Amino acid sequence: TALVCDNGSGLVKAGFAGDDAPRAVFPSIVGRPRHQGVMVGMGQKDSYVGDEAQSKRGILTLKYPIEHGIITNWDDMEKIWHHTFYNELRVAPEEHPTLLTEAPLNPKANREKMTQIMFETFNVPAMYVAIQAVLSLYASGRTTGIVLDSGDGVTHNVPIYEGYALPHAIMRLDLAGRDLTDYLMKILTERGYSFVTTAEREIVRDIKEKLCYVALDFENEMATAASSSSLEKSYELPDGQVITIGNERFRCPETLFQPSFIGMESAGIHETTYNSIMKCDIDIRKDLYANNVMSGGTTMYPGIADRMQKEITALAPSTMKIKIIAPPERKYSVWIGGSILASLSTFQQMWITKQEYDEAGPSIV
Amino acid sequence: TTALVCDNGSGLVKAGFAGDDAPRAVFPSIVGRPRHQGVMVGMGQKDSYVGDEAQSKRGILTLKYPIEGIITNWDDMEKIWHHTFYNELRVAPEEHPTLLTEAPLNPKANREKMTQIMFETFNVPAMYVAIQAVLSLYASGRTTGIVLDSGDGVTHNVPIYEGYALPHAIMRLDLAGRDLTDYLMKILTERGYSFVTTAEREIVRDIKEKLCYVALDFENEMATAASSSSLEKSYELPDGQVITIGNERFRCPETLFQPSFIGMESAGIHETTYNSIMKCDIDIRKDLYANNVMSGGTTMYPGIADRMQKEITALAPSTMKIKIIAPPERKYSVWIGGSILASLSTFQQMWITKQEY
Amino acid sequence: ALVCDNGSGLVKAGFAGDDAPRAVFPSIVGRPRHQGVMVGMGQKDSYVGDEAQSKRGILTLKYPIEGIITNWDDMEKIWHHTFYNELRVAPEEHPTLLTEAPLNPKANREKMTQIMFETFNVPAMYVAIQAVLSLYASGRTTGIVLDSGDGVTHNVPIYEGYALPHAIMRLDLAGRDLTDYLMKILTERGYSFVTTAEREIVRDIKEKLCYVALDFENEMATAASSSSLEKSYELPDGQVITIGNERFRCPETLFQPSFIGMESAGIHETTYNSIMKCDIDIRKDLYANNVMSGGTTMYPGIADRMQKEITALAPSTMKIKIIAPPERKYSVWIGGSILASLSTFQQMWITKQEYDE
Repeated sequence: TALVCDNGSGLVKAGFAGDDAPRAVFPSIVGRPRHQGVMVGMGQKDSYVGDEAQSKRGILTLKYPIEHGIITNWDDMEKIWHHTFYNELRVAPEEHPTLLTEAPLNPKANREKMTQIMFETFNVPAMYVAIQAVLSLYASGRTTGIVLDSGDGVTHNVPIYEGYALPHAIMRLDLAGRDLTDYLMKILTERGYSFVTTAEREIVRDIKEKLCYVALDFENEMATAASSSSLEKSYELPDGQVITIGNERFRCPETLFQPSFIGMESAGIHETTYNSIMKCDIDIRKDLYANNVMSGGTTMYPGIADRMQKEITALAPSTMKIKIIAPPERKYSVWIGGSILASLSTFQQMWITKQEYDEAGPSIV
Repeated sequence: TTALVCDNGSGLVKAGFAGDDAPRAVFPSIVGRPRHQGVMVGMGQKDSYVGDEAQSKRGILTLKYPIEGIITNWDDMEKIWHHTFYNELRVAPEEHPTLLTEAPLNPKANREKMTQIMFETFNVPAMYVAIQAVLSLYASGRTTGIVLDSGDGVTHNVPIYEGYALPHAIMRLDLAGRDLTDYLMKILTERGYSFVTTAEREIVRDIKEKLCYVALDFENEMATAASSSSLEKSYELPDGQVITIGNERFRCPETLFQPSFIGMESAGIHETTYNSIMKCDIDIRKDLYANNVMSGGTTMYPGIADRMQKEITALAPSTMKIKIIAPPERKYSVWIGGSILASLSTFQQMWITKQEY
Repeated sequence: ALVCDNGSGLVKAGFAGDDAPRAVFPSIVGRPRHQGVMVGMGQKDSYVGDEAQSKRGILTLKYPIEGIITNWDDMEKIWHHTFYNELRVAPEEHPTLLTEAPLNPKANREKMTQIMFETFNVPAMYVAIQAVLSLYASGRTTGIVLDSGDGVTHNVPIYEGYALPHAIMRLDLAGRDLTDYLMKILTERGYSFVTTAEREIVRDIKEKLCYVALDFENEMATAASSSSLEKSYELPDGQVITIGNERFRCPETLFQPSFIGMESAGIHETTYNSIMKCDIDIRKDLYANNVMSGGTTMYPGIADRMQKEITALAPSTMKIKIIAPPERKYSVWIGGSILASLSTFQQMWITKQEYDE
């Protein structure tokens, strides 16, 4: 078949057209040496990518080619695709049409660079670049809906109508899956104990993906912390230090509603949905209010939907009913709807071919 | 009578009286409680000891530091605090108002029990317990700013405005002074040395005071050290041999910014400073950025100020005046604040007297 | 006397006599995170213009003026900042002129009349509609205006030194939205501009690169054909942008509000539509004399393009002339200073005694 890729800022999901579950999901990690040298038993490898880089640490810088939804480093991104084809999917690029996905606001310079490389460094027989929030809406079973794709580096509000993104309302706030982790670390160190230690990244994001929740009411909750141990959730770190975390458990994911909790100045995701849905025509605003879908990584947290709804209930005039659809698959949707779309028959004449590239070049994308 | 002030951290207590500008009893807040039956090479055998003699006792008494930036062990704290008003300060509690400082985030449960003990086990006629770095900014002569308070155990950022450190933005980092010594210790160990016991460890910490520095740029420094001898700063070890050290000198305290050298990823002292200034709201930021203030035993490190001038500017949008203020007094400024503040006539009616309690 | 031009973004002040405005600054005030009362301690007034931009609060950045002044406290605050901060004069001594937006509420003028005489104690105040003045910088009493400052574009008809409300067409566009559009499109060529410091870089780019191309379609094609529209600009830090189609996309926004996503008609549609609302015969003088003012008429090409559309929209025998001064950006003040200097007609200057009454 053909291949599909969600290149995250820190999670690349890959596979084919026609499967409902991603064939390969590795972090977008690029590991480069802190000095040329070796590790005993291995030699000097070209670079690191993904799990391999991460699960060792020591010897490397551990960068990322994508930040905030946009591709910033390019050489590294190519190294990752090299690790997606032969290394993850066990294929040669030239045999298999590839689909990769971009951020809703993604620069035309970025897209030209991407479709360039795919037909030069890789030489794939057909490619597509698709659009993160929009594909998630396809996986969400809808032509139309303002989606809230909070990946790893950003949320993205996008008023999709009839299978099209409306650009002038496409909001994006620079606080998400990543900024939310490091904040959870420092706040446990504020509390009690040295929550500082390199591996404790992955430890204190595992905490993030479980014990955290978006409190439905911060004012009630910060006080409830001081009333009852109810909120306190314990966690055995691998060393056996049964710790317990309390108000900070929310005080972290709440950053999306109050950006002041990390340090962005912007008003929060409720208001960024409201202020985009306003940049739409008064008419398409109702459907947006009925098909509002959360997507990506940072949408995981207990409460994040109802919190949104409540918030947009304050923000909405009395009549307008807000309806948030939390997807079961949410961290994968952008892959899912890509595959299914790429297998939809007619779409065979809706790829970018090697041929129209050797003719039109990057300017087709 | 006059009031007393006693600042507590994970390492050095400072005790004294109000009025004086300089702390009286600075000692290791170390107790030593008997491990088993053992006899000193000197003294016979006796119970728990606080201070320098406990360091010389090391193998007969188990040695605790009662404060890990928060009071962990309650009896041990009291053990010191008797040794303070009595063996150090040479006075009695009943005559004497006393101020104890504290590390900012201190849980309510600690504070309630702290009030109890000193009115009861000790019986001071009135007392106060007070937020450390606010008293540093005060000893710094300021209504505002942000202290980076870092010493033997815990490191802090307090964005202060008009009396208050912004609570939610008081950033803590538990990488501080012991973390630095035990790194500097491990480096030299790898090279073929080994301390462990008592004297040699302390020697390694003295080395930290004399040879160590944080350089502005770690990659240009990483280079020059490994290139040419300029940095090769010697020391005369108590056996005889000169340990020459060039790279390790700056390498050791770099753990404040790049903590990953020991193995720590949570946000470095610089990044914590950017994010406390941000973790507030938005206008007061300037006179936080322009009054980054250093206090505590660790901020003693040379070069550290020039480096933060880089380290904040890098992230802070161009038109913010970054200025790092660091007092010469710095290791005691929480006491120096606390004396003057205790002595304040204006503050008399805030001495919680033994009747209200 | 003085002249002090006020609006949703920029405020120009000086004396009657001078050719060019003495002080020009942003109408931004900050209002506190709620410490204090309206009458009580603390800086209600706070921070105006650059001082408020530099930090941004907390003291939340209330622009008071949307052409129409929404809330009168913040205007008082600016007017303090003008006479006392910007000019450094004595308001009691120096009769002030202030410049009002056509379709200001009459009650809004009453409050302007009051705050001047009461809090500022100015001996006499005058107030004049920004449009007729825009024509007095072009030497006329009569004519159709397209003012396009930083806030709201303005299609104002004038007969014999008076504006005709029934035609005065607003468009919620100018200057600001014009840069915040430019930010979205620079993003397409990598340059996601984001900070306020970057919006100051971006605003220089508007003036240097962005220009009202005579036609939209023939222009699009030349861009797509050939690089000649594209021109590199070096960013102050060291970088260089290149911009092509986008260069004219950015001013085109006046003619096409669908670009930003606004339900409102382009300046060509509104200019005309205001003149149709004019008297069937006076229309001739107005058409014959269109005067166009503001930071967003500074755009090169704008006069000929306006003239092209109005000729294609007005009858074959319609004698139209557009007028923009080379000093157009400031014209409300230049028009104002002439009036404020007109010492013979003087009794227009309603005094403190013509207010004691």
